Amino acid sequence: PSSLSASVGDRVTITCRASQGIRNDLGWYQQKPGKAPKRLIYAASSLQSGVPSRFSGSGSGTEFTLTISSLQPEDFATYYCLQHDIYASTFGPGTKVDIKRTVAAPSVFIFPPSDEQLKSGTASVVCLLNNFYPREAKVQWKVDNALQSGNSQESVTEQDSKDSTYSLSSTLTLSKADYEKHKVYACEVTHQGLSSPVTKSFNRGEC
Amino acid sequence: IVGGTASVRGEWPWQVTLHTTSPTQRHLCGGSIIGNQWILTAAHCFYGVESPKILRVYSGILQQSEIKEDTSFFGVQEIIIHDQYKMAESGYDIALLKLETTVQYTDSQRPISLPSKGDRNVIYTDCWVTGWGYRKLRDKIQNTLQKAKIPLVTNEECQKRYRGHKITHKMICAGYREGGKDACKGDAGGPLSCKHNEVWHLVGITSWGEGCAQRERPGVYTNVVEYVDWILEKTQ
Amino acid sequence: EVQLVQSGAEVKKPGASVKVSCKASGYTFTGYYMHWVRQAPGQGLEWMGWIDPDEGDTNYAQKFQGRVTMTRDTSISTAYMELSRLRSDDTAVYYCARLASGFRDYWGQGTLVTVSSASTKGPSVFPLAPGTAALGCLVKDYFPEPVTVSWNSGALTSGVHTFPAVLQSSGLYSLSSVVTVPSSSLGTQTYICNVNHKPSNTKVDKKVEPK
Ligand SMILES: [Co+2]
Ligand SMILES: [Co+2]
Ligand SMILES: [Co+2]
Repeated sequence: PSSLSASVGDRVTITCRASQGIRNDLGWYQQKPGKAPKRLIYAASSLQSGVPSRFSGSGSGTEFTLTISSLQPEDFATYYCLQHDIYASTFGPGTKVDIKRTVAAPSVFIFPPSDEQLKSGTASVVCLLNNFYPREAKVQWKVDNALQSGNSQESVTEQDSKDSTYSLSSTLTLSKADYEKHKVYACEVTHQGLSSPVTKSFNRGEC
Repeated sequence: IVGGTASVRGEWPWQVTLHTTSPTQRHLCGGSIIGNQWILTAAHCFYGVESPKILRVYSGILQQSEIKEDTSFFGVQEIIIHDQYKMAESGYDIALLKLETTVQYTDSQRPISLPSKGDRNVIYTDCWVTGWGYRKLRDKIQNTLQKAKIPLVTNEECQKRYRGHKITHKMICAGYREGGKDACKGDAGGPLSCKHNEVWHLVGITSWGEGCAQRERPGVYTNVVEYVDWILEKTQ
Repeated sequence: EVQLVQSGAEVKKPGASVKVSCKASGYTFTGYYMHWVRQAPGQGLEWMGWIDPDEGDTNYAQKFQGRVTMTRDTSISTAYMELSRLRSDDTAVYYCARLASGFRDYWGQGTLVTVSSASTKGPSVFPLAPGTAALGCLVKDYFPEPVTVSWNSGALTSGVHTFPAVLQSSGLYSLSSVVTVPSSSLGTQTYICNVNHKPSNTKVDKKVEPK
């Protein structure tokens, strides 16, 4: 799976490989989050009805290429080839064409476990990295300055429809007993937009 | 083969089926017997196959279902791909297989004669494409060897149809204006055989096309006469 | 207009089987093969096979050979995909699609199949208490996907971020929804997250109050 950051107006070329035996039987598909894929090109180079002319395809030998001449806002999506060979058809890995907006550092927030959750016997601490770009960012949790691994999960939104930023949530899961046995809870964030790492923390009991 | 008919036993005695054994044994491509240890085929058949050791060549086959566990086959000692074939290009699509043992000639298995250097394809009005390939763009390998008669088209006409691709003199095209008869997937590497003066000649090797049997989209074949020198050099 | 309508979401135990249906309209069913394609959460498209609704022949990816059966019933324009011996990485959205070259493609709406030993269970909703302040809700320990989150019965959409669910080691899902607001408004606007988990018929409205 591959990622490509491009600007509105860029030309993009994606390459797929398949047997020349497919007799040009290669499709290119576009997929946006939450939706079924839509075919853009079939037979390597034929533009499907209803598809804009900025999309084109080419085949030569084992080499097949989708070209988007000048990207428009509605073209940011994940692109897949589908080759149809003698015994099986296969999707290529997926090229996500991301919107290359200006670098934006996350605004970081930390949320202690609620008393309601603590009362249920579990403790989740949440660190929110809001409205950043590019996508890559690193969160490291620390509990009384012990660096943690294996007890957190994180997820990332799709690029925002308005400002094309990402946001990330990381949750540190601890036992109630562990949460009470320790005092300082920190999430340390690293990101392109941040000259040095930002740490948000709290002391159990507030602050 | 699109729009074809079943062949009969012994009808195309130079036709072979090249099988891969990995991960499971099955038909990969056609080929032509051209001498007692030599199969001529398409280079592009060996994309993800490099090792000769995965190949089995079967001759005298009409139905793929004839090939059983204990059926005789030819091992392949060497795959000889033309030096100018590139995986990023469609041209120079020709290869030799050197067999580990010798084909024994019978009425149902013998070589097809090559065109002689300088021969001219415009001469041929009785050309046939054969193979176990698909009957339509998305289909399955067929059990019985199929045949279809298709007319050669001039290089100049064929370039007009394939504006995007460089159709050289080392390629030959064949097909009806209206489509309907053509090689398809799984037919690659097999012959385009033309009968002239009561003799069958190996005119083309099935190579590529835009789909199968479409209107104004002739199939493309490696033009064998332009490779006679290569063939003679590699086989001596 | 062409439409492909699939059957609804399924939950199955590892080792069980599932059978998804796909009903076509608006074209000649027997004219075009039907393909099955799946997509695991966050992952790429994976081709499974095709069925020829005319003659009934099938072709399956290597990966599914011996464990998948595609069938059809021509007179109700319906294709079926049955997958057996399910495993946890069979959890995916399954699509039927008409992908014939030289014509528009059409896709079903997709069918979520979740493969797990977990029992259907509604979430616990916990507050994430707060120029700009962030607040939210942790929607924890539910099964299966999906869950929907709104804020203030839908009146608050600006600055809302509902994160993709994660699958915890327990086999239950968790997700967070957050929103950034003006710090000033914390005194005058009530913030309520509305969580609906349809598989368990669970609706929670949780008021999220300042510290
Ligand atoms: Co000889
Ligand atoms: Co249903
Ligand atoms: Co409802």
